[PDB]
Amino acid sequence: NPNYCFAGKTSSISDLKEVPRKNITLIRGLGHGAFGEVYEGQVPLQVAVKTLPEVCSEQDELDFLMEALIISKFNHQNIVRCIGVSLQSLPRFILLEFMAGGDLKSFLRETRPRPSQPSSLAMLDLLHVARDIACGCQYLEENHFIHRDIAARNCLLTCPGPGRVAKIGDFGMARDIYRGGCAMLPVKWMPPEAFMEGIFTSKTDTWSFGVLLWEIFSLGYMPYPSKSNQEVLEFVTSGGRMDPPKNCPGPVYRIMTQCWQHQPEDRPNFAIILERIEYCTQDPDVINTALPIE
Ligand SMILES: C[C@@H](Oc1cc(-c2cnn(C3CCNCC3)c2)cnc1N)c1c(Cl)ccc(F)c1Cl
Repeated sequence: NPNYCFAGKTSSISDLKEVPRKNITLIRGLGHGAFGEVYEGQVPLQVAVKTLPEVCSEQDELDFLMEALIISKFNHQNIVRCIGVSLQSLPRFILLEFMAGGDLKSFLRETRPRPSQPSSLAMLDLLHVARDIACGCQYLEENHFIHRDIAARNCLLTCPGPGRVAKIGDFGMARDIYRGGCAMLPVKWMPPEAFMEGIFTSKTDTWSFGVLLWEIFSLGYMPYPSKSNQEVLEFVTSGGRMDPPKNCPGPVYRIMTQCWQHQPEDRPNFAIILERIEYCTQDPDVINTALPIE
């Protein structure tokens, strides 16, 4: 059985909190991802249940185990908690903190201000989401963990409404690399040295965070509109960068462009990103900027 090391500690399958299967009830499907389903469940403690298909390979089993180990070892408010696992019954379960707001990409697209919902979201709401995820990324950075796939689709919200907290929720790329296909690489979130040399550092996540920022302030658009993966690879390698999202304040766009510096040594670490986001939240001209109404 595989081991996992995070910070200054090694953990094993035996360290996962096994929840008796009898104590777990499935309530509803949540839109089941790639390999395996996700359910809202109860243990009463409300959870999201990630399932492993009973029809899977040996490597699928180990991948599922590793994902459980990875998430169970984090301790930060902006990373989704693992309640426990049910690995001794089939299908195997990982039990996560239930984030009623769903994933960030879907939330942004569904919560875009509209003539019907005129003030569904404001600039400060967006800055608070960015700050939350940046605080999660800083925790990973200071613990030497490279996420490799920072993107809106991999972030979750505790709730739809005003008190929402954003958290990093998926660690599948990090799990794969820990031990594939070109077409499955998130190239639109990757810096030049990552997709060219396969070099990953904390500054990898900085670049990806810049792309997340664009997703957030565009309110859920796909990065590099109209461009394919190869077109983006060539665009970005040649120095090309995205334009500001519609109505994006200059101070916010400036953070994106600093995250997208060609040389990793020229990009900010997450402490600096957090400082700059906090300064944007203080600037009335930023937070008084109206978001576009679809
Ligand atoms: C594995 C799965 O986990 C969760 C999904 C959800 C979720 C998905 N959809 N919804 C809807 C529930 C009804 N209201 C709208 C959101 C909630 C909540 N908490 C989770 N821990 C998940 C998904 Cl499905 C997508 C992105 C992620 F980063 C993660 Cl980590």
